[PDB]
Amino acid sequence: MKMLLIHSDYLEFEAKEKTKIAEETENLKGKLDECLACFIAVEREDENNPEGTAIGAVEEIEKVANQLKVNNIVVYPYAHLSSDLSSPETAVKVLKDIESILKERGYNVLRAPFGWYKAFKISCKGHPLSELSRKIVA
Amino acid sequence: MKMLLIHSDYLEFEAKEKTKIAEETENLKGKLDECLACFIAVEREDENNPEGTAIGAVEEIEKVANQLKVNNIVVYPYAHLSSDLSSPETAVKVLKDIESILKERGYNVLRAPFGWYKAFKISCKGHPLSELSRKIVA
Ligand SMILES: C[C@@H](O)[C@H](N)C(=O)N[C@H]1[C@@H](O)[C@H](n2cnc3c(N)ncnc32)O[C@@H]1CO
Ligand SMILES: C[C@@H](O)[C@H](N)C(=O)N[C@H]1[C@@H](O)[C@H](n2cnc3c(N)ncnc32)O[C@@H]1CO
Repeated sequence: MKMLLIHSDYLEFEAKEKTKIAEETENLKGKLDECLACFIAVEREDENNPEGTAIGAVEEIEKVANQLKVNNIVVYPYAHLSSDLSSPETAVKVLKDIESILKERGYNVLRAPFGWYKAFKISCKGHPLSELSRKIVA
Repeated sequence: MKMLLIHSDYLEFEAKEKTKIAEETENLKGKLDECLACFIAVEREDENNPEGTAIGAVEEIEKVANQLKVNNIVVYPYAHLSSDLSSPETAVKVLKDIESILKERGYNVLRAPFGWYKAFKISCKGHPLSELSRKIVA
């Protein structure tokens, strides 16, 4: 897995158009103030263990989010972070599990729609730990 | 080289803190509207031909800018896109070259300062061609 964590003043998104692999979603729009925007590409290597990958992901998000003491998390699918991607079915599963585990761990979570073209607005805080990239293993 | 090209309503930035390799500059604050925000990671392979990499990158930016009829370009150093980076000195050279060549080809260019932690704000348009990733080889 590849992840970009952006410590943000806000993140808003608006689904605009479906791709062929668009997911049913219960929020085509969303806004979250002061958050860790986690842009995630679920990778082919992640298919070896999708459940372990979601745990590995939450573990790393916690590591950074505890270091910033942020409780607000956006799970934002972002395929462009990798050139060797997982299947859409597996990616959706991992992203949904990440949201589930984080919610279970008392985090405030917003998940952007998988497989939709989305307008978005983000403001990065710009401190030395405000943009971090992480490679994640199960 | 890895680039992510985002068709944006705006890109704004504010350099906040220096790193070890912060470039010396006056342009520490900036904004461009209706722009192609080009997040660029210069890679180890690019060291073999820095000028050629720059020319290749400009060619791809032009293809997208011409397809979307965009004239405003932001050159944004973004190491996060790649796990196999060139040296810092190589990276700034190539980024500076991309900026100078785009300028000589008639584009309005703003380059975000290299080696500074920066706050930034962006708004992605969200149409199907608004977020494109490209590998550049030279
Ligand atoms: C394009 C860009 O602007 C947009 N933001 C986009 O990335 N769209 C992707 C992801 O939301 C999702 N998707 C498919 N596979 C994956 C994967 N392995 N990991 C994460 N997302 C995936 O499906 C869309 C088309 O590939
Ligand atoms: C901090 C982070 O969130 C910020 N946004 C950042 O990416 N900072 C990078 C670039 O500005 C630049 N830089 C150094 N090497 C490279 C490279 N190979 N390619 C591109 N830029 C580089 O130097 C910084 C640290 O590597």
